[PDB]
Amino acid sequence: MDTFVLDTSVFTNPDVYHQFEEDQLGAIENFISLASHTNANFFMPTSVYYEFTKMVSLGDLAPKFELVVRIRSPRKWGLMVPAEFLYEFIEEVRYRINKGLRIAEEHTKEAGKLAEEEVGRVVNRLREKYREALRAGIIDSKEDVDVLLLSYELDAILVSGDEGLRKWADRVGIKLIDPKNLRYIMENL
Amino acid sequence: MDTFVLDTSVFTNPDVYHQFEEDQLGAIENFISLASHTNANFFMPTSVYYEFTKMVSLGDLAPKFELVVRIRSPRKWGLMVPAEFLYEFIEEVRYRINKGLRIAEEHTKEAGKLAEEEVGRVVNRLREKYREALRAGIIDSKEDVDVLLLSYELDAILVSGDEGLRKWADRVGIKLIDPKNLRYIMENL
Amino acid sequence: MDTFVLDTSVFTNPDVYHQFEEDQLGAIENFISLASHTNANFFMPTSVYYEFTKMVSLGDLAPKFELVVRIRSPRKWGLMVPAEFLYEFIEEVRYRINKGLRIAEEHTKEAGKLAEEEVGRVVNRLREKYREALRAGIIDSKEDVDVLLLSYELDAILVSGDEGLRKWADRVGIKLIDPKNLRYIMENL
Amino acid sequence: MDTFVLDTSVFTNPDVYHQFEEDQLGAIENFISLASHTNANFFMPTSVYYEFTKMVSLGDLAPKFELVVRIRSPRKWGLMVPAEFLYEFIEEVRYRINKGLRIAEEHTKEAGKLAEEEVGRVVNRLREKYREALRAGIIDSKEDVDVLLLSYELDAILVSGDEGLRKWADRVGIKLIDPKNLRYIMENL
Amino acid sequence: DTFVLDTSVFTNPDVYHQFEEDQLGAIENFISLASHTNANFFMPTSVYYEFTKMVSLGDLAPKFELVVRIRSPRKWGLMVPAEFLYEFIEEVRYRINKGLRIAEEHTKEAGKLAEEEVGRVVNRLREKYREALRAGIIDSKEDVDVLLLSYELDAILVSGDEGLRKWADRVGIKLIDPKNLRYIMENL
RNA sequence: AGGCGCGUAGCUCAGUAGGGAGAGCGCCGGCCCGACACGCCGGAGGUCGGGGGUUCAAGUCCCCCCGCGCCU
Ligand SMILES: [Mg+2]
Ligand SMILES: [Mg+2]
Ligand SMILES: [Mg+2]
Ligand SMILES: [Mg+2]
Repeated sequence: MDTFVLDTSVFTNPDVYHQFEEDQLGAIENFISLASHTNANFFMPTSVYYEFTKMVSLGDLAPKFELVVRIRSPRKWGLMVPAEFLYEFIEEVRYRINKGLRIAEEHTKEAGKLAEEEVGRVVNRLREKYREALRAGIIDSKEDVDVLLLSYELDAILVSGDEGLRKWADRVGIKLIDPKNLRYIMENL
Repeated sequence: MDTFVLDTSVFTNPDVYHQFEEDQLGAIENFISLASHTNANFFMPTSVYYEFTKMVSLGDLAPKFELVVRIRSPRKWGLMVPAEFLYEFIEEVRYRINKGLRIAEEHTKEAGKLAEEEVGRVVNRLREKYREALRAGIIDSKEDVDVLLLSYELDAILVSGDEGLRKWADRVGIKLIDPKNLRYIMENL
Repeated sequence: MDTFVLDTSVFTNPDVYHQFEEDQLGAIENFISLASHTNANFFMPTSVYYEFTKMVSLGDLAPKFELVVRIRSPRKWGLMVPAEFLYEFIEEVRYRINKGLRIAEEHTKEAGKLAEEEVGRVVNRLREKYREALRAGIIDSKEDVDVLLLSYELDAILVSGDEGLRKWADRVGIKLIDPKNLRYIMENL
Repeated sequence: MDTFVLDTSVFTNPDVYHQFEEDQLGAIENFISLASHTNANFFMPTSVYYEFTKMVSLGDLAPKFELVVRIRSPRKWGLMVPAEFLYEFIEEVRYRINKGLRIAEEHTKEAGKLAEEEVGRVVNRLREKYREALRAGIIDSKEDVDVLLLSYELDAILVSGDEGLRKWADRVGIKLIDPKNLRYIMENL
Repeated sequence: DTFVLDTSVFTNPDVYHQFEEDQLGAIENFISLASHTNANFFMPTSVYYEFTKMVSLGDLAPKFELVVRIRSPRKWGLMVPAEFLYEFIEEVRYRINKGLRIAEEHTKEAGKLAEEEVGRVVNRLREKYREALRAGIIDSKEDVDVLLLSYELDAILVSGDEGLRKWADRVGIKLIDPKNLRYIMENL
């Protein structure tokens, strides 16, 4: 009766998969072993599926995981989204673009007075700061769009460990859940 | 009747408005005089007009401009956009973000081998590279969305000296035009 | 009241445009002069316009052509075509694919017996046979699909000098016309 | 509850049926014996069954094969397809046709400087290159279209060793699964 | 699973040779087997009429109607695609032209023999007309009655004919092999 | 219907805990001879096949594309 759209952050972010076990290949295995007793459907987008399988390495786990989870792409030709989504997204992207320029300038001035020493450390700091400024708390990849559209079309409960995905998911129409509560709600059902 | 949607680039880009007259204000006056005798309608989004008035010294010409040209706002509440548009936009945004990160890394590495003096030239080059990498060939401001939605809603010919605006207007099916042929079109309509 | 989607062949095939004038750079001028008095709407796809302006040195006439004709791209995100248009198209392509392989083998055998000094004639014959066996009587380019969809969604009268496109336009229900009587139709409308 | 639409590649490709037994007849017999206990419905297009029976000699297997697998053709009279699918198919087909024409031109040149000796191996190389250039990675038959349409209509899990079929099925939103996992699914469901 | 029976199942010798080599024990064997298999057997009531006229069945009709079910398709609540009529019209026109050609050929061939061997010529014309206008196509209303009973019940059509399986495949209906009917019934 | 492997100077390759882009050869200067050469100083020689990603650092680690060969 209930459908759950899954994202790779469930099996990637440490804070969310610790419900089952304190190990990636143990938490995934425990999720597999008990999801077969749940009276619910599980759906994962196709793009995020191989994104997941290229991040984590599975042995005798891909067969069972494909058995319990139905991989399927959204039907991205009959789906429509409001024009207010585009406005907010483009304004947020423009706001975050200017912030990246400031960080780049600050790091190019900081490294401009070090005289060829510890420049690598400045680059390491710049990478983290720029990535956090540009790709944190927002939808950044087409995989997030795929998850959003699958949740929209299928009218399911989105289970995502991210933070920017939940914001836009609740923005459009999607019902969400706390990923820390998966092992309880999905066990009771 | 023929309806046109104007943009800032018509009076901003010199290559566009040189068909009227060499100087900006003279070209705008020529455009006003020609449009006062043309059997056609002209529109411009409210935010686009706001940025036009605060960028150009529109003195003694604002009354005539508001006379010939009608300033409107897109009705975003009753407008919907395809999902593939958002998909392509997000993919392009991610690609440009990666390009900007590469440019920032290159410029910070360059500035680390040049000591505390002459850093300003490196910063200026970093700005002129990052802005062109992240804002050329794509819709970046919320006024471009206003131009796109007003043209898509009024079924009007879009006039714009930009290149990303035309690129993303061909993606939705908006009638376009060459900005340098506008004058000859207005003298025969 | 009447919409006429145009194709490149109208200005490319000598027999089609001889109804206007004997020269390709004079027939277009006559068409623009006549279409300025016709009580009908004209349309050409964006890609078709790009291809037409690339194969013809449109100088001093492009403003006149854009004054009369409307350049617009189809909104293919909503249109649904029947599966029978795709099933009965895939078989034709596969049948033509096997024909090209036989032609290539025949020409390789024919070039292997002369063995010298005449490979150019064999190459030219292979080019012509391959082109006529895979690009004759069927829709091949993506511009033809653009014309088809623009005529379908606008419910317009297709005016194309092709035969491979006019045959598949009938398969959808598009009001086809004979391209050699465009001038008489325009002169009375 | 679950539905599986099979393709000929499941029993033809050695890398797929080796999970059953190292023998085509043995693999088919093992699949038939195992499918009699699983809680799933298997379907195959009629045009695909024709090709399957024309490539394998089934003795005492076809009566057993018809026991488990329900042969049925797609009901294509009421199955709309997206218009952008046709656009991608046309552009990719044109790309591959252009790629094969130059392959044929290269091979006729290579055979035109070798005399009447060793022409057969050149012809064989031309055949292999033409096949892999114009057929690999694309939908190239009406059997594949039947599998895709049947899977779309019944909302089933598409099983097929062909990768072009899966790649073009992902564009429509069909539940795709890895063929090599198929066996493990059957003893689990 | 539900099947749809036809006259050709019990009239064509190659079809009922699975049960017995006699068209009065094949039906008995089919009834005995169907009294054990877990399946539903349906046949249109317009098809059961032909099964009773062309075949004289006695002491077996009670068993048959006990183990088989008879119903007519509810054609008042059914729809047919519009391109079915196009294919049917084209095939009918082509077959009509072929039949006219055959009739002309058989008239010209007998116009040379004057009054001699006319009966054999007429018999040959009968056979040619039958095999050129009533083979490989739906011709009677008892064929549409089989097509619409499986289109509406989602059943596996069982028929020894060839013109039934050419148009049953054109509207997406399951198609069993008529010679294997005994085996699957044994396993179901 | 697929799986295995290779792409590094004028040619054929050695190249990895990621911390050089070189060589056996061809060979213009060189040594080497009264004398281009032999043993023997070395010029010159780059798309590490093309795009990206992760790292202070990529021929190396990770994905896509192109080309050349072996097994079904
Ligand atoms: Mg992701
Ligand atoms: Mg064309
Ligand atoms: Mg195939
Ligand atoms: Mg196939």
